[PDB]
Amino acid sequence: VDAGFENQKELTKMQLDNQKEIAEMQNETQKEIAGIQSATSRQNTKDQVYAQNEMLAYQQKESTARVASIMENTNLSKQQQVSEIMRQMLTQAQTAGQYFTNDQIKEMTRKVSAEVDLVHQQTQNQR
Amino acid sequence: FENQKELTKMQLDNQKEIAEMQNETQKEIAGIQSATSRQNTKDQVYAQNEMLAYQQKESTARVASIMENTNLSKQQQVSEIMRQMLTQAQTAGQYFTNDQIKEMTRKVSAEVDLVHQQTQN
Amino acid sequence: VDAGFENQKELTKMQLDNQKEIAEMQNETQKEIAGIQSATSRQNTKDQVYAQNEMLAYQQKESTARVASIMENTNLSKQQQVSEIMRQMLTQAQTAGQYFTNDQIKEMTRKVSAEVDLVHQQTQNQRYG
Amino acid sequence: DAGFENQKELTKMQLDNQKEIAEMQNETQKEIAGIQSATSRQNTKDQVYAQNEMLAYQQKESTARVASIMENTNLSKQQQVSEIMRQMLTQAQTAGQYFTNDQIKEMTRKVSAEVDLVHQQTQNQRY
Amino acid sequence: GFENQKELTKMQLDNQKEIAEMQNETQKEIAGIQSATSRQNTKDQVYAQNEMLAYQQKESTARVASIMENTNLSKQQQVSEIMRQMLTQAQTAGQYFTNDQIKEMTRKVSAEVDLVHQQTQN
Amino acid sequence: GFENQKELTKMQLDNQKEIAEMQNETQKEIAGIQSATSRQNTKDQVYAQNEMLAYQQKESTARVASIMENTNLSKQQQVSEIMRQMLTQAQTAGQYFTNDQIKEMTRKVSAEVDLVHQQTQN
Amino acid sequence: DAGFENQKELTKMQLDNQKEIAEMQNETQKEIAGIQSATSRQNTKDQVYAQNEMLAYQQKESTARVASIMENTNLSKQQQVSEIMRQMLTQAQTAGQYFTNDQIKEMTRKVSAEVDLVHQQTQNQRY
Amino acid sequence: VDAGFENQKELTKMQLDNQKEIAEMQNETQKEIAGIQSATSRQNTKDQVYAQNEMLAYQQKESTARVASIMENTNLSKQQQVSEIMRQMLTQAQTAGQYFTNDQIKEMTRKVSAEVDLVHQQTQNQRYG
Amino acid sequence: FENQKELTKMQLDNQKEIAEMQNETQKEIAGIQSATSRQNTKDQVYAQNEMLAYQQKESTARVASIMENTNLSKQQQVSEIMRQMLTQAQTAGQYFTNDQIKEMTRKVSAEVDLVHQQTQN
Amino acid sequence: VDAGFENQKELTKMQLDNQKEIAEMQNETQKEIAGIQSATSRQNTKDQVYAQNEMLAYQQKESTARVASIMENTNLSKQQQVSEIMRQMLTQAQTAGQYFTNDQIKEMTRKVSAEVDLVHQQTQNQR
Repeated sequence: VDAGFENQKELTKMQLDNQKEIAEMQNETQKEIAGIQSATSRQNTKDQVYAQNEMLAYQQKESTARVASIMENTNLSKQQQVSEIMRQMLTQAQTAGQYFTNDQIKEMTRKVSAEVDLVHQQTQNQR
Repeated sequence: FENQKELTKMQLDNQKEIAEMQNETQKEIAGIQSATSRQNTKDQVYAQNEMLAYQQKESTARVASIMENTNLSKQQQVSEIMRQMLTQAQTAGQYFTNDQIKEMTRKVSAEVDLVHQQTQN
Repeated sequence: VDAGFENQKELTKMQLDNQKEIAEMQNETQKEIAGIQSATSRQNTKDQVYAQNEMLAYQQKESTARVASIMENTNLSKQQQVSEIMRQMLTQAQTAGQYFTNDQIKEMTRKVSAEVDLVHQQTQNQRYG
Repeated sequence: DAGFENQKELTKMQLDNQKEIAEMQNETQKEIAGIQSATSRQNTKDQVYAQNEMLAYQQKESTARVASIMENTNLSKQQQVSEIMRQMLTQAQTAGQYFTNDQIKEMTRKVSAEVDLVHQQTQNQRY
Repeated sequence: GFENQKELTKMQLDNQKEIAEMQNETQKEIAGIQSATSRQNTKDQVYAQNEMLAYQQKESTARVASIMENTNLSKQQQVSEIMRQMLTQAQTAGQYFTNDQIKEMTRKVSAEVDLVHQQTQN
Repeated sequence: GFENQKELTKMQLDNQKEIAEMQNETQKEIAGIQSATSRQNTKDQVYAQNEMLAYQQKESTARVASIMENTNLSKQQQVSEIMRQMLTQAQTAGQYFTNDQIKEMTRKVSAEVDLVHQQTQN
Repeated sequence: DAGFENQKELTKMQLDNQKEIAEMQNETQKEIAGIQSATSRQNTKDQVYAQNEMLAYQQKESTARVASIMENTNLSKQQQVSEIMRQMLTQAQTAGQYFTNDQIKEMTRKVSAEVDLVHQQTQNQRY
Repeated sequence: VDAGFENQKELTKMQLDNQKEIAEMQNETQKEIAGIQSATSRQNTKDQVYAQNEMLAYQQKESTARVASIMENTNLSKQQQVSEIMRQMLTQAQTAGQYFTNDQIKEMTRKVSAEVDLVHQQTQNQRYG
Repeated sequence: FENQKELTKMQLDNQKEIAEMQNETQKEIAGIQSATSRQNTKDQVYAQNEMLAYQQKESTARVASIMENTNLSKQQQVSEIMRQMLTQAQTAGQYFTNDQIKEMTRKVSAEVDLVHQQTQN
Repeated sequence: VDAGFENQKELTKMQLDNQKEIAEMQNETQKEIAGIQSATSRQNTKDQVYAQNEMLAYQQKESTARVASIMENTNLSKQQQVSEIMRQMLTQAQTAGQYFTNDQIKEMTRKVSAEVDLVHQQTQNQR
């Protein structure tokens, strides 16, 4: 029952328990630090995303409103196409009319010239 | 066995004291780093956060305006329909006008002959 | 009071205090480095956000101005809707008018035609006399 | 050698202490990693939340825009036809304007002649 | 003899510290290098935004004055829409009275057709 | 005796390795955790862009067809500008001839003034 | 104790070796840091080059835009005045349209009466 | 061949090879971890650039279409310049015409005035008879 | 003194061999990291690089168009000047027309009296 | 001249030179690695900035062109303001004219009514 070696087995035990307690303290410190880091990272993220989340409800209502308006633009476009077709038909009638008006202009020109000769001869005859 | 246990105990109490103050320093430094991170983040998001409310009431105003454009568009669709009908009537009228133009041309021609023969006299 | 133990307690203390003073100087170096780092990071961020913070007030009064203009656009749009409705009624009246006018055009054509016959007649009477 | 058993035993105390220390350091590293992972996942979800929430709105607005764009295309085609009709009306009208230029000149001669007649009348009535 | 334990030990202990001192000094100089670098990078990075700030501000002020004038114009356009609504109502009533006139004038043209015909028939 | 040096040494040597083995295994598990996390973050991040891709593509295709029709319309508008240039030249010559007519018609109105006056004077 | 001098000397060999090693490791850390610094500076300059080169262009374009914006403001004021003038023209025209409505009705009575006259003429000429 | 040296050469080799095999296993762990990291980073980036690469071809034909439209806008703008020049000439002719027309307006005013006198005269002659 | 120097020499040759293969591994791992960084960067800049040329010829087209807008604007300034002059002439004409409107009103009034007295007869 | 201690001073020297050579090898390795990192970082940066630099010359010419166009818009705006003033004056003249036209419309209405009475009495008198 060796007293000197039991003494060595008290010394050694003191050293190893010192080592272990230290290792635990360092581990506790590291976990504590990671907790601080994680909480800071989370708080930074929440702070960053605040703006975009609030804006979010507003952006959704604007988009829904825009959809209704865009669909009405699509309908206006369909009506405008119908209007274009009708107006094409009016333009075709007006084109034919301008040609007939052209023929008439020439006839009216001959008439004016003849009236010129008439007024000339009246003027001679009064003179 | 007491003096040697004591040489030991001083070695270990030192070791432990170094480790405590090392850990202490590590926690301090993370404290500084956290405080700096939080503060930078705040200063960064300051502007977007300050613009929030302006952007919101501007968006709401825009919603009201867009809805009024939707209403104007519906009225315009109706107007296109009214104008479609007016245009059909005007096209038929242009065709009748075409015939009138031709009769009027014959009339003008005939008036030319009668001016002519008026001019001898 | 045995010489060995006390003299190697001396020897041991020399080492324990050298390692403690080494560790203290190390910690001091760590905290200083961290201070320099933090100050750098802060000054960086301030320098980064200067412009956006500066533009803030301008952006706000411009936004408020735009709101007033948008609301007036809304009001104008309402007035235009009323104008569209009145103009629809005018157009409807004008369409009916164009139809009545179409019939008038045909009657006038008949008239011109009859006047042509009259002019030919006058011409022929002039020739005949 | 029942004696060296003792020297071995202190040594066994030393190795076991070493490994339970190492194992606790390992479990610590693992726990830290898991904290960091949960934090990173949470940050990401908080970050992508807004864009994910706008998705459906953006898609339905895009579908509305596609329909409108296609109707604009149809209108563009009708307008091309209208431009063509109108090129022809313009052609007819240019020809008419040239015939009208000749008519303007003849009508001017007529007005001139009427001036001569009115002058003669005035002269006859004055003396 | 022991005193020379106390010389060897000192030599070891002090070499330890002088080494640690050189190492700390190195750490600090490296940090200073990195800090200076980081600060200068930031200056280089923010130069352009800072130099554009004043232009952006005065442009924003100009835009504000313009936006306010557009607001005033919109109010004037609203009043104009109102005046024009009244003109359009009056024109609609005018078109209805005109519709009746068109019908009477047609009747007149028809009767004139009969007159011209009868004048040629005799 | 020495053989038991060769037992103590082995016990130390093998404890060394079993410790190193537990440590490597820990390293690998940590890396796997980080990798999985990183990959899943990326999936979460790219979800929306990926889900919008198809809408963006078909919208782009629609826009292309529309842009091409605008190009065709622009060509038609150019031709229209040309036709209208010719009409405008003709109208300018017409305005010059009309200018002369205006002067003659004024002379006529003046003479008619003298006629009406002389008719009232007697 | 000229003997322990020897034991000291091996020890001196050991400390000096330790420090020249440490010093070379230090100079190495410094050199690495300087490489990293020059690299970071170069990257930054290469990065900001484009924006710095666009600066002057953006500024002069902004000055041009300011001048244009201010002229738009002046035009807006003139247009406000034009809207006002035109409100008044429109007012005058609305009043005119009401007087014209009464005129339209009287002219209709006249046309009607002329129809009665033409009819009577036709009747007299027919029988 | 002395027992001490050889037996502690044995003892020493046990340690040197334990530390070499420890280091080898460590390196192996390092390289594996690095492989996993690299594969993760690559797969991440691919996953990140998928969309932009997908949109590439669409963006290119849209850009080419826009180029054709812009060039046609350029051509149209040239035609509009020519139209502006012709219309300037028409406007100049119309301005001269408005001035001649102004004088005609004044002469017509004089005429109406004279006609008023004539109508009063006719009225008075009707009363007088 | 040879056997002990040899126990030593084996210890140190081991030490050195571990260090060589440790360094070797470090260089290998940096090789992997570099290759991964270069490859990611390439894949990242692929799209912007592929769009480069399209963006350039589109920009050039835009330059030509903008320059034509500048020319059209100059012509429009001239047109505004022509229209300014036409407008002044039209305003003077409107004033002369105003006087004519008033004479024509007096004339119409006088014609009213003469219609009246024509109606007894 | 102690041979055994000179022997210790050959052993020790071998150990310390081993240590030093190793430290140098590790340093050389670390510098090599930093060289690899720096070159990769530089190549990544150049690759990244390629696009924006090329674009840069094109962006500068577009901006210069835009400046010329914006300045011409400013000039057009000044002319349009002059045009607005002239048109205000025309609108004022036209407003006065519409009022005079209003008075005339009333007079014309009285005249038409009187012509109605006249045509009525002619129709009675032919009957």
